[PDB]
Amino acid sequence: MTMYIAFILSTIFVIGFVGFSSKPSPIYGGLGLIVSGGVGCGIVLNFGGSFLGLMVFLIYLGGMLVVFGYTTAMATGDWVIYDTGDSGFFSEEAMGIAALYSYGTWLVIVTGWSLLIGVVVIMEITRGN
Amino acid sequence: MPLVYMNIIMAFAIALAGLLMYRSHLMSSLLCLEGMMLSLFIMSTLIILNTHFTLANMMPIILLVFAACEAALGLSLLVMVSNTYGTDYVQNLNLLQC
Amino acid sequence: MNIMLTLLTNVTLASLLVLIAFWLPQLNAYSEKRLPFSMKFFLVAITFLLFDLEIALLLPLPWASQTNNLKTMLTMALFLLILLAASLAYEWTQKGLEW
Amino acid sequence: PGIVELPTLEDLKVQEVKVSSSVLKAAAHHYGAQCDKPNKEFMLCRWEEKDPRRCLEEGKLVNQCALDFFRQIKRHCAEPFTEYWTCIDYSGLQLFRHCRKQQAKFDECVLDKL
Amino acid sequence: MNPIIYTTLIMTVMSGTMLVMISSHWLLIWIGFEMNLLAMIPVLMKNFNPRATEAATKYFLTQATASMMLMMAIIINLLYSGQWTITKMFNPVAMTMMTMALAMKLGLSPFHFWVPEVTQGISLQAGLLLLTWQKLAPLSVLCQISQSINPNLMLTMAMLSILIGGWGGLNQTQLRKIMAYSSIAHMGWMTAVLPYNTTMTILNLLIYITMTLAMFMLLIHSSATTTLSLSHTWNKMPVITSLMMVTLLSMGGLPPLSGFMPKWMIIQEMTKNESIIMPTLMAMTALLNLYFYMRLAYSSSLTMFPSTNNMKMKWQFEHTKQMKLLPTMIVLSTLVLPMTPALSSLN
Amino acid sequence: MWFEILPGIAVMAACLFIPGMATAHIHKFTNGGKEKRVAHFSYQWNLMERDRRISGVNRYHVTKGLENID
Amino acid sequence: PFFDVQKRLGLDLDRWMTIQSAEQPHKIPGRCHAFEKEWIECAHGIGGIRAEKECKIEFDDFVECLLRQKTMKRLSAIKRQRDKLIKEGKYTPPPHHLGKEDPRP
Amino acid sequence: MFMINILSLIIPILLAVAFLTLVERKVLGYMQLRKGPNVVGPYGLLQPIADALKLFTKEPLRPATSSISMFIIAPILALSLALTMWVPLPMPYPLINMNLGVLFMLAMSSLAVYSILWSGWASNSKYALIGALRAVAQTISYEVTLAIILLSVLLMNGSYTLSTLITTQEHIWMIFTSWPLAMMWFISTLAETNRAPFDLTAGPFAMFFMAEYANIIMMNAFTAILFLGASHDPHTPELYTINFVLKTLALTITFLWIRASYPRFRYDQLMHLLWKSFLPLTLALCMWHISLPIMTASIPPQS
Amino acid sequence: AGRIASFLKNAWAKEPVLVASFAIGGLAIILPSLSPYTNYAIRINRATPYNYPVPLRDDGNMPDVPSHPQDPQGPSLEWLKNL
Amino acid sequence: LFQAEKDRRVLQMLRENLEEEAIIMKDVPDWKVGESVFHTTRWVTPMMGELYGLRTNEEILSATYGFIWYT
Ligand SMILES: CCCCCCCCCCCCCCCCC[C@@H](O)O[C@H](CO[C@H](O)CCCCCCCCCCCCCCC)COP(=O)(O)OCC[N+](C)(C)C
Ligand SMILES: CCCCCCCC/C=C\CCCCCCCC(=O)O[C@H](COC(=O)CCCCCCC/C=C/CCCCCCCC)COP(=O)(O)OCCN
Repeated sequence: MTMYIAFILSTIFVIGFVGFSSKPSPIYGGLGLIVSGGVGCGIVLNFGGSFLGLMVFLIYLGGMLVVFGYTTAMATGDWVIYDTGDSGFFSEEAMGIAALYSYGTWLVIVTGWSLLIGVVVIMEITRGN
Repeated sequence: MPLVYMNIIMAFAIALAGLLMYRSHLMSSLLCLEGMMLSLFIMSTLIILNTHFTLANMMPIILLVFAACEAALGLSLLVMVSNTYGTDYVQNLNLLQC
Repeated sequence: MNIMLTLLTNVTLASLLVLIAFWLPQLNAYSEKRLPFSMKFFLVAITFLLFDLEIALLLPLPWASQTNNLKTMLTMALFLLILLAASLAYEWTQKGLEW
Repeated sequence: PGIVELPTLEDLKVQEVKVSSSVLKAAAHHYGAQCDKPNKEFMLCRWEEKDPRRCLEEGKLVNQCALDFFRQIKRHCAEPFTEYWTCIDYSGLQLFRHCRKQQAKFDECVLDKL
Repeated sequence: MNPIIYTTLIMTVMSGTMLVMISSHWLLIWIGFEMNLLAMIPVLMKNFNPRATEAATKYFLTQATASMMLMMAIIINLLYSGQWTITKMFNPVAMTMMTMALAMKLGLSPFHFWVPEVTQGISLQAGLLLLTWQKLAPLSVLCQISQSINPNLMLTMAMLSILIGGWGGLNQTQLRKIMAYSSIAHMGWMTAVLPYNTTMTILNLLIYITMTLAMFMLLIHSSATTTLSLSHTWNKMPVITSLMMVTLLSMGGLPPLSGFMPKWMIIQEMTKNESIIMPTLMAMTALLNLYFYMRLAYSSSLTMFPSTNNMKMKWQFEHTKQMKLLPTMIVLSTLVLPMTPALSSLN
Repeated sequence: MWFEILPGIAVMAACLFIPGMATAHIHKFTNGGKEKRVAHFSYQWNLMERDRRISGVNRYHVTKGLENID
Repeated sequence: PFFDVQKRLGLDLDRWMTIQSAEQPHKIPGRCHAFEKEWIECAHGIGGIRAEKECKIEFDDFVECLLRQKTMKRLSAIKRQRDKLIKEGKYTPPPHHLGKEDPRP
Repeated sequence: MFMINILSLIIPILLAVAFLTLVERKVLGYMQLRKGPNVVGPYGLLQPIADALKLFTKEPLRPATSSISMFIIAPILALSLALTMWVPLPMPYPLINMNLGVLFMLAMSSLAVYSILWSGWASNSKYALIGALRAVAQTISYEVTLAIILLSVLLMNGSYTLSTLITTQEHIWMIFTSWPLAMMWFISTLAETNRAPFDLTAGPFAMFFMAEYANIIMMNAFTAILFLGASHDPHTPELYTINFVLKTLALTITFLWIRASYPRFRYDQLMHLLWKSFLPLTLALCMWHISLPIMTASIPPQS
Repeated sequence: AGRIASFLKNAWAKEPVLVASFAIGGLAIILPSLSPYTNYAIRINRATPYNYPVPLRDDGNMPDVPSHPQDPQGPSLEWLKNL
Repeated sequence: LFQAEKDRRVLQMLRENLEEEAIIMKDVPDWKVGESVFHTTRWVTPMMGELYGLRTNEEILSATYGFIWYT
């Protein structure tokens, strides 16, 4: 037991949320949120969620917080609850995620329509006049 | 219920409280919302992976997508508010009073 | 462990070599003597964010190709790409990609 | 709410198969061809009983069948099997496709002998 | 905006509400709420001005916070029971957080503060849509999970909503703020009967929606957003003022008007469950809503306020656009008391 | 002439030769003269764990041959 | 409120994702498949109220599988007593728990 | 011996980057009827060492008003990401064998823009901030099409594992299967690293320079692995290493050639290029490459 | 007839990228429904054994279920070898 | 063969843990050695902490994070 590494990861996550929850100098708040997102991604990756952790680290960090900082720039215990068996010759996470195209037709339809409406709504809101 | 889930929920509560404080900078409001969705993603992912709910692996991605879309909308709104005042201060939105 | 050690090594080497670069010329003594907020640049970032979300949706495609329900997955993947193209076309025709 | 029963340490003693995964992969096709009946009985009992404690004898039977299979290989086709599993062991993926020649030697040897 | 875009956004709002209403999976309910939230924002900003932008951003903030709380409640429920179906909540305060999220979505006290501001900022059509259609989905979810709710918290927030609406309506000269406080009080009346009978909640919702539609269409026809601006309507359209006064009396809960039907039934239902004090207090507090309705009626049609000279020119023109459903809405919000037992249709 | 560019390029080539080759040699030295075993999919990991236990020296690379079947 | 379109039309829009034991891809089982199966079978058609009073055993077993509070409590008690005896000095773990066992395939 | 492996990966890349500058100057000079540095050293071989020593012994001009925190952090992030993105690559065997290696590289490349943002915002100047905003917008714009092209190409590989790309191209290169995607990928990699014709924008400056040049070399190496598959024999990986290094050197020299051969775009011109020529073609070819294995019953194995 | 050809000829000039993209997308939509190898791909996906084949308990009334893998009855993969 | 070996190893580890619990809990008044926490008598797959709870830290780290940390 590496002194319950997940415990330290969770504590650092909470410390980061406390750090930018005071909201000092919103770029410093954003950087604290970047560190917190990195810590949470590390938590998910260490748990075993490689694909979902990489989704966090790519989408969240590289797109959403990047756009946040861009707009701001324009302005002024463990190891016990786990399993025993194996997964086969694949990862169950990848199979469940890829099931979105064979099982989740309804989810794909609603999410795609929502994203298209989001694009249209953004255009209308940012039209100005 | 292990301590990690409690830590994540405490993080979410801290983010929500910080959103409710409103020192200034509505951008910080959006930041608090995004911290809240990040905590939601992390804890939902941990719960789903742990119980081996294979079809539930869909849900976090969906959540992320939708939440990020919301952020975009919020950012747009912020710009227009700033586009009227030049700054994103909360107290500038005092025109409407109960 | 190995990935953590590799990241730690890379960060440590970069930090040490930056510090020595920043401190070697500091041992010798020398003289030691706005608003505009363009709106198109915001639309570029927002469009990038939306298209990145749709890419996130598209990502599980390499594993989606082994499901035995090939017709349905092909239909849904083509549907997602069609709506991505439709978003691009709508933003194009509404003068959203101009300078 | 009750006491869980576990078999004694003596009931779990069996002559174990002490060959590595490379040897097992090299012999796997003929092993499945020859040891099908005890393996199928064990797996049927395992999926129907849903209990490790109710399928202990069948594990001993499948171990015995594997040991007999390897004993026949050792008596008749030890050397070509040795080169075949050494080749399989070298590869980091343990791919069959890199030394079809050693596989052909081993397969013709076992076909001629047994 | 482009009429095609407006039609698409309205259809997206309605499709989000229908997705909430027809789905049995919590994630699909959250997705429907997200879709409705996304498509509602431009509708509030059809007329571009800083007031509408402020109202839209306030609404977006409140609704996004409510959605985050809803997701947290869903995830805690999943943690304590691996269920996604919308059923009994299966857990402690996870239900409390679900109730808080739905209360913020509906505008119940103590989360009532955003309703008057958003209603004042937006125009009359946007206010009509906001105060009528945006209540169906959260109320549907609450009706689905009604057996889970703790009666103490729900009844406390309902009584708070009634009290706050009654008191806050007394101080208003703007018509939109009056409508917002009326909505808050009516939602308070609606959610106090959820622990006992959801059919009564739905009946109150139908009656309130009819009355609100009639009131907003009458306000749009005589395009006034202020008490004094409304006081000039008699010099042009006295029949509009008379219909408005009758509708206001109906919204006050006076028998034999239609608006008396819900409260009556609700009170009746609450007496079957050995509850007396709360129905009494609710009636005595709705007296305040009646008072400010009656003040508006005094300023509208029972007295004739001074007019202006240019009004004469307005005498020579007729409304080009006519609302077809306005006559029906008035009759349904005024004269449907004798058809009360039809509530057995499980409306 | 143009071949005077070749020296520096050669240096680059040598610098780009070192990493990959090095890894291979290390993979030969740490994994007992064979290719390093890759473990995705959690079944190859089980195979490696079984190999580690059988050897008795707590190393997956050591291979127990038929000679150990008696 | 709830308009059960899926049952009227037989569409199955989102019922496939509601429970762990409903046709996972590649027949991958949930961690608590048996407990959830038992609890669902017991409570089918009984209704929520009678279901809540009468299927309490199966639901308690399902929750124990999901969160394992009792198992961790028992393990922690055993470990605490072991630590107490090993600090007092009257207990010595066998080589099996010290790393000196003979591992088996 | 994992520390030795990390060091033997990390040091030769830096040496390669130092010598790349000499090659870039030398290659360009001979392309312009002149020579590169040929005085400092036998053939300019000592020029990078003299450059490094002079840059490290030159005074650093700290803005005297900037945030020292981010001013120091930005080069750290740049170097860390540049050196980290080499870990996943298999030459033939990777330092770290990742299941989702390509996705990891995508995430790192997505992070790469924070250094630009922080350098611009800590520069304490409106004009440098405007330039940084332009650079960040261009980078995110082109990484969109990078990601789409990358997943379209990987649809024939069967996974995100980088090693499997060697097995996929054992008989034929990937360039023949899809050359248009390779063309757009090459242009997108040119535009990502702010290289001509897209180059619109003492110690820390050298740090950023080494980070950019290491990113250039890594991008060329990744392109060579992705589209020009080298045959790997398990019993002698040196042949694969030699072939991979030769192809990477050829691609880097091709970048130098393109820099030497063309004028530069305007900002709006490259924006239009991407958003109105690459994205539609990228989406169409993504649809084509989704449907193609299903039409031809040629789906890759791994799942 | 003539108007469509004129429009395509005008689009092939000064807008070739859009013409190529639309053609490729339309072909990607249309072709899979006409190819005969999509069923082959589905069958290939069906024949990939990811799980252990759990044996069936024999009752003497399954003439189509083999008792051993070498028995002739059961699904065959000769067609896949021929591919 | 792997399934049989897995079942045998898991059962043998559980037997060792039961023996150690019987030795340790001999003085605790209300303890019942090897008492199930479930009402059902059906076999339940043991957790990782049920097998490795009393064992040493290094092999706990192995069984928990070896596959995740193997690169
Ligand atoms: C009947 C109502 C029609 C009018 C009302 C429309 C209401 C809103 C529009 C959305 C409803 C469309 C119906 C789609 C429901 C999904 C379920 C159904 O389609 O079956 C699927 C069949 O998939 C079909 O391919 C669906 C194709 C239709 C979707 C493509 C276009 C959708 C656009 C609809 C509106 C979206 C926005 C507007 C775009 C113009 C499931 O596939 P299946 O293989 O059986 O089972 C998989 C499970 N397995 C693996 C265990 C076997
Ligand atoms: C449902 C099918 C989808 C699948 C294929 C498409 C996938 C991706 C392609 C679409 C991406 C989005 C494209 C957005 C289109 C916007 C068009 C537009 O508005 O631009 C017009 C120009 O667009 C047009 O020219 C109108 C249509 C032109 C032809 C479009 C294709 C129509 C059919 C052609 C091919 C038909 C099938 C192929 C057969 C050809 C023979 C092999 C103005 O250009 P500017 O840049 O503003 O110029 C100003 C500076 N001078």
